[PDB]
Amino acid sequence: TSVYIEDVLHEFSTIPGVKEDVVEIILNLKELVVRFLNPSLQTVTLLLKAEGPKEVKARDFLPVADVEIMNPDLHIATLEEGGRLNMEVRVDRGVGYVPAEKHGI
Amino acid sequence: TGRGLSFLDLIQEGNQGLIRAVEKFEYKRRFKFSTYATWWIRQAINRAIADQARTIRIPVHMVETINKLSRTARQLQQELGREPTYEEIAEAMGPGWDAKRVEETLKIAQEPVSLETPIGDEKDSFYGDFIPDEHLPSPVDAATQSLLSEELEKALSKLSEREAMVLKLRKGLIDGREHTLEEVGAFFGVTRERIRQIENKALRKLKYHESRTRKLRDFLD
Amino acid sequence: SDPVRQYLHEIGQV
Amino acid sequence: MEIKRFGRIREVIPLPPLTEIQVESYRRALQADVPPEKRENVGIQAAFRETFPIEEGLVLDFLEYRLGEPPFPQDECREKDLTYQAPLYARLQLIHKDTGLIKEDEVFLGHIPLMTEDGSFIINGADRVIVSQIHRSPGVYFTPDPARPGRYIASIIPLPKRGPWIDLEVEPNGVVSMKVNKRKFPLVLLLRVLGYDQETLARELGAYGELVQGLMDESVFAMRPEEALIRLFTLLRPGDPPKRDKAVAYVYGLIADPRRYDLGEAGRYKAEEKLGIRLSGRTLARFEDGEFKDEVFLPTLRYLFALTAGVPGHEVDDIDHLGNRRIRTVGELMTDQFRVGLARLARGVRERMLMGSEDSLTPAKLVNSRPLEAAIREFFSRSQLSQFKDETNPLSSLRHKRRISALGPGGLTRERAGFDVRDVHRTHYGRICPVETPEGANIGLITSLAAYARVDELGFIRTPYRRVVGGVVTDEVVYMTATEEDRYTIAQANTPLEGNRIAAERVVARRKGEPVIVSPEEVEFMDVSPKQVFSVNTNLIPFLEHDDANRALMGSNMQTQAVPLIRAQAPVVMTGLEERVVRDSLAALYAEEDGEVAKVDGNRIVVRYEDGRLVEYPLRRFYRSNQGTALDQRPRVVVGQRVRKGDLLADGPASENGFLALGQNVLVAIMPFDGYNFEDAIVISEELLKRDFYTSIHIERYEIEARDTKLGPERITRDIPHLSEAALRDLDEEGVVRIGAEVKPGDILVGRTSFKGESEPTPEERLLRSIFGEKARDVKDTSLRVPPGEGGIVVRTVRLRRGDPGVELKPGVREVVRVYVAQKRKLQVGDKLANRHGNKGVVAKILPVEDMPHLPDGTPVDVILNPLGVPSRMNLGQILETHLGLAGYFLGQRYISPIFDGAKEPEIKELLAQAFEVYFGKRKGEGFGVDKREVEVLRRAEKLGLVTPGKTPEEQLKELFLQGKVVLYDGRTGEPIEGPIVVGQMFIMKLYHMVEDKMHARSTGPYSLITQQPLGGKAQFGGQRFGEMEVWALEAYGAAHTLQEMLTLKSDDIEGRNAAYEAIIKGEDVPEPSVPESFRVLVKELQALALDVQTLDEKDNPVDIFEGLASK
Amino acid sequence: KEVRKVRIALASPEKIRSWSYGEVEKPETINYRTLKPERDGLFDERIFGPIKDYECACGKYKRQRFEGKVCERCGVEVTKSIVRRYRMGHIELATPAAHIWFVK
Amino acid sequence: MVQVDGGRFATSDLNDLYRRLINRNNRLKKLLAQGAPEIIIRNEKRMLQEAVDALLDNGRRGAPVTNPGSDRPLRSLTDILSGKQGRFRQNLLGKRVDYSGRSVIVVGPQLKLHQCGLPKRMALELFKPFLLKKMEEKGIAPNVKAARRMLERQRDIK
DNA sequence: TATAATGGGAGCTGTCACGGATG
DNA sequence: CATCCGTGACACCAGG
Ligand SMILES: [Mg+2]
Ligand SMILES: [Mg+2]
Ligand SMILES: [Zn+2]
Repeated sequence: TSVYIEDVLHEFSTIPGVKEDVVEIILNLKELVVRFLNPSLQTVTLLLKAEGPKEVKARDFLPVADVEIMNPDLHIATLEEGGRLNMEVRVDRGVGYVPAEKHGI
Repeated sequence: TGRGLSFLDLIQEGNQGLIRAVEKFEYKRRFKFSTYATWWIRQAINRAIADQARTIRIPVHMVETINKLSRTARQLQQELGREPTYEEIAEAMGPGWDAKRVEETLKIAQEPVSLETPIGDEKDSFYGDFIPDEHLPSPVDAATQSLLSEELEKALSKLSEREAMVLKLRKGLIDGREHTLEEVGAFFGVTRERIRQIENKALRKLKYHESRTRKLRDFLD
Repeated sequence: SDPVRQYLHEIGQV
Repeated sequence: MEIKRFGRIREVIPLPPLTEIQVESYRRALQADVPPEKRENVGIQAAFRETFPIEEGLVLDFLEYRLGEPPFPQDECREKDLTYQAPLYARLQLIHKDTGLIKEDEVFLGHIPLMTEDGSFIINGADRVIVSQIHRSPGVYFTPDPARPGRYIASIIPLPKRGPWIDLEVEPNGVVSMKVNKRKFPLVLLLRVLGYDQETLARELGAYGELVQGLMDESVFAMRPEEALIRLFTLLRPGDPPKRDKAVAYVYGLIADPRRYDLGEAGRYKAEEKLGIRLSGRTLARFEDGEFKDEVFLPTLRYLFALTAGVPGHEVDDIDHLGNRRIRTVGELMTDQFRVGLARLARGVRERMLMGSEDSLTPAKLVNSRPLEAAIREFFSRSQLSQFKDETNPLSSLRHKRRISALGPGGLTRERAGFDVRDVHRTHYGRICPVETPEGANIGLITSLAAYARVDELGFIRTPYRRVVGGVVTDEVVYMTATEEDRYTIAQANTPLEGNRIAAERVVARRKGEPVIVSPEEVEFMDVSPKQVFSVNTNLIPFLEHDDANRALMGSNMQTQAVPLIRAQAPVVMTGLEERVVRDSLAALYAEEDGEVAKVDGNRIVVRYEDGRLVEYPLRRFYRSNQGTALDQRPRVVVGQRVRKGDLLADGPASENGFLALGQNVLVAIMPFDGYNFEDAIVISEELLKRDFYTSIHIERYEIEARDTKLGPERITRDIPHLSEAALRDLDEEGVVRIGAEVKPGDILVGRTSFKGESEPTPEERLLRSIFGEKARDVKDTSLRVPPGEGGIVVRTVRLRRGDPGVELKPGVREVVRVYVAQKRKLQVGDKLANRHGNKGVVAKILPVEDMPHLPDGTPVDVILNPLGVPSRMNLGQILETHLGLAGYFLGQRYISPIFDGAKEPEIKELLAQAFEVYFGKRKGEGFGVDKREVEVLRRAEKLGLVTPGKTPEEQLKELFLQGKVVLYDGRTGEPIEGPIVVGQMFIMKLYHMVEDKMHARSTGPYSLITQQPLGGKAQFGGQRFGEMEVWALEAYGAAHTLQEMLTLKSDDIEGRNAAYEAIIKGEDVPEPSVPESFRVLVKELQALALDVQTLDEKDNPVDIFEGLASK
Repeated sequence: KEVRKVRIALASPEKIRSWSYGEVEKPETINYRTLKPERDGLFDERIFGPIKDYECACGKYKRQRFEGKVCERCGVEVTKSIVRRYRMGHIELATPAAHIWFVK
Repeated sequence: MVQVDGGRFATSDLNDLYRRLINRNNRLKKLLAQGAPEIIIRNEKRMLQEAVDALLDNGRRGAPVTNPGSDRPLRSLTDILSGKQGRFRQNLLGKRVDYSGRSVIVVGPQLKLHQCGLPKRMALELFKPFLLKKMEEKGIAPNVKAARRMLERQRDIK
């Protein structure tokens, strides 16, 4: 439901060393399946930190207790030499389809 | 031609110069008439161009200065391969000319544009059609002024007749202008100190009523 | 028809 | 995925460079890469040679010119609102005839705009496109006289604004008349002035019956050339003193002056070819050895007499023939304006040359470049053909560059063009597209250049054909004009060949456009491809052979309006042209040489070529187009990838892996839906929004200026009066909104304060000040706020100031600020979709996925198109596109079906059979039989005669699938649609007409100066126009009071509108209106015409509508 | 009184001078420095009316109390500025000129 | 003679036609004050008559008067009244009006024959004074001015 | 203020009907 | 009592 990236002010940005623009990065993150094990859990803030030449996938998210990533092969970004990606994504519990213009989280 | 006046206007101004040359000629000098006439003819044509070719009339000395500025900029571009900046023109103009003076001279010589200037390829739009009228008040402005006067009367009725009338006379809501303490005091028959004291207490009661009801704050923007 | 033509004609008389 | 290609025609030649009509023409006009001594007498070089030398005394001759380098690059010009231009110097020399003194200098003549790589300009920061102009080719024509059948008019036409039209006619009295500048006079006079004696005319024209006697006038032969010359000068100049050196001058300037009169090189050629003569220059006569020598008049009169008599080999001319209509490309138009500016410069030169120093005159002191500069600046900024570039998508720009207008300077005035100019002439085959043209007033007047078509050096449009000798089709390709094409029997590009030989006893061909069945022995040429008949946009319409031309027109024109989507897809069914359109439009970024990709970034791609060099390609990222659509490039390679020459490196806007991607491949069902797709409306699925289909990025530019005032400076500040911290939250320290903020209507983008006027406080103001004890501030809030119904995310802020390096604004302006607001627009109710076959429709309803019709395996459809749109429109192509799109949905492949030579029904049905196997054997293996609802739908289909009675469920379902139809379940009930429904993949675009830009409303707002009526237009917060016909509606209804409201209280009754607003906000009923201000304006404007208009009462006593305010 | 008819007729020179509030003697529009209307020009406040409500040009009278007063220093009446839409001027010709409507 | 936002001036053609008239008239009065011969006074009177012609109906007789550096005829008093753009047809028999808007149409099959679907953001502005009054009737705002200020910004609307 | 100077210069290319002028 | 000629008029909204 929300994404922060360091040195990124808005969605219409690029990151040096990263092939994907922020629009494509958010489109990729839209496919992230996140299972909560605890019933009374509502929000999780996944932290991703990566650098160097690598194809950052969904596994690279730092693990949180009682949280599993169901599609760990999901591509996130294609970083090259010197490209750094530092993200904080937020996953919430919810029902139905809620566009960004209605929740603004 | 081309300098702002019709061919026939130029001809008539030259004819006026020719009349002057006739009345100023001296045949003893053995010069033919054309030599002395051409001077006054050129003079009259140039004076006419300077005096008439601008919708916003500019004095003849200022027209001379603006033409000098144009010619200086033209020579500077002919030597620079580009249009000069304000500073280069100020350089080439001599002492007393800075960049700000060049900018002010160019601004002061801007000719107006036609309100009937075409907009678009179809013949149904004028440049004037997009200029909003700023003078006449809007419906919102008039309604807000009316509600302001009504709320001011509502706030002045909470005073006594004398203090409300004192404020109305001191601010101009009665006869336009603002009266002095001596005039209001001689009109109510008290001392100017007394009229000032009752004006003060009227303002104080108005401040109290306004702090209580807040019925006049939104009009202050 | 053409006022310039007319004036240049009147001028050619004197 | 696999891309199966249909079609049997072999494309011998590829499409030429599609923007060559622009780039090549401007190159030829400039000759910038040609050393001066090698330049041809064409373009601006020819303009220079025409103007110079300048005589009278002194002489100023022209040596050469040169074009320097642009002072700023193209992007910097786009940002600083500059013009992409090159400096223009000309080396001139001054010569005194007597003194012999020769002074030489290189004079600077201003700048000339340069054409960018893709064939467009940059005029004051805005990309522009000079549109080619079609017009009547110069030359000598012979047309039938409309009044008199047996008589004919001979017309002599030079280039536009390069000489007068001349008419030759056989009058009812027998004499041959000539019309010049609207003056009919006997041609015999001019013939005598040319030196023609009765001997020569009698031996030249006597053979044609008694016509030559109409040319026999004794009072003309009685006088020698000089007397007849002065006679004609008197007949052409009433009043002007017929001096000898005046008559010679006028006649030379009218008939033999190459610097005043000029046929084109095309007019020269056509005169030579038509009259069977040879010309020396580009005029109708010459001044040789002191006397006038004829060039064209005698041959023209000879041909006219031969046409009137009936001599064989003389026919009238079809002036709509594309052999008599030619194109004026960018180079010719710009050159004409250059020539005009040069003539004005020469007038000024002579002016300064008559009264100067006569010795202290250099070329610099004689040349004022301004008249030239203006003449160019006027052409690129205020010409009918200097159009604001349409760069909605790359195809829009390419199409704009390939346009052909009959309008423009020297062109047709609209409302005056008949059917002939607008008709599809037979000679348009292969040259001008017969489909792509606007619907409306401009129909047939704006056209598009065909795909294979080329404009030759003379200006005529040429089309290619293969040579055919003895039934063998060579690979020699000949580009013909229409006049040349009319000589041959040309076969159709689909005639069957056994590899190089015509393999049909009877072949279809054209003879002067006429269709004819001939034998291979008669075939002289053959078409190159069907593609050569249509434009580029029309060529992108698959199954074009199945669409009526009226909807093909719409499908063609609407691709121009497709918005680049963030997830754009190439069509499942392509025509085989989607790649050249991306490549020629400079949309994508390709590899210059073979090599290895070193670095891949979101902003740049560095490649190491076989030469060892490290070339960096920057990527244009999120740039704003002329129409606000986002033009961004995205890298399609990765580090370490080997690439060859011409391989894709970055996809541009509306490009998917180098294919033209103007829309989305959606899954459509063709069925009614509860009236929500009534009358072309479309129903879409919310899933399209969930996966961001039809989502586009749009950027808007906002601009503000702080200037010096008579009342104090405007300053861009955060210190805006009477505003809270909530109002200044996202404003930085200098007052400009911060990059990244979310701005909504009402939010401030740039803070600005302006000093107020005198503002004499009314007594209410003074008393309010005293009650609240706060001084009235000296400045007021004039900040730039977000307009109603706009907003988004700030992505850029630009600030230029006076006193900053490299910056200089227009006089008075202290500073300029620009703010760029980007928004991500999802598809919403009211946005316009369309396919390539002319099926357009506005999205009327977005249902949730569970309400959408779905396939038996649970797959919901994406779009629901109404079948009633097909039959009346006759655009069955979209139907076929759907059927094939169905197969490719389950086979996982796209297709290439070229126009007129592509996928036929049996091959589509083969693919559909394979798809049905993929679609149904899967289910039969997963452990499920045929469903009960499927059985009921099969019963209904058996009733409909769609499936054979007796077969198994699988057999009948396969038969339906081969017909392109499937069983469909109503998502609201689970019951099936009673019949099988057409379902398949269709390519659908989101056009530029989005309701987000069009919804507008107004209670009250700004009014006009003179009329005191509401302004017009959304941008001005204006009111809708209640025109004459709306008034007629209200009158016909009898709504007297509603109409009076429209005429008084709502528009220009000042007292009335003020009182009405006050009454409404007070809960009171509106007052009776008073006189509208525009009637007072009418009365005063009539008084200004010396007309007394008097409002009277029933006693005929004057009534004062001005309330005494204008009576002394 | 209610408007019931609208008559239109030719206007005499005397009628036109009856309309006029002052002859426009100069071709000037506004001063190039002060941006205020020139004297005897096409925008003169002395002829056509005040630019600001109840305020003369020079500024000696600036309230509604003065109404109909003509300033002695500048010659501008104190009325509503709206009258600049209603008050005709005139130009006295040195030689009569034909109304082209009644000629062509 | 109005000052546009940019601080520059825009003006009507009637001013230039009147200036032509006044210049020629004054030059005629001066040429008569002095003893100008017949040819000159005749030329002046002809030019004065054609000036009046250009003012009243430009282009009606002879070449139409234009401004310097332009082929566009100046807009005279006859042009102001006549045509699709004249006073009658453009401003008197039909006007631009307040309390009006426009937008894209879309089928609503659920509507009853006497109904249409009007967007909220349109109806707010179209009915804005009514909305201010009703907002004051309820507790939504103290007065009309406060309600208008509350509707000014989109984020302030509840 | 003085040698003599003495008549311009573009124009650029509907379609019909109607009422008035001329011939 | 004809022909010739000068002068009218030539859809609406939208954006421009
Ligand atoms: Mg200096
Ligand atoms: Mg319009
Ligand atoms: Zn005064």
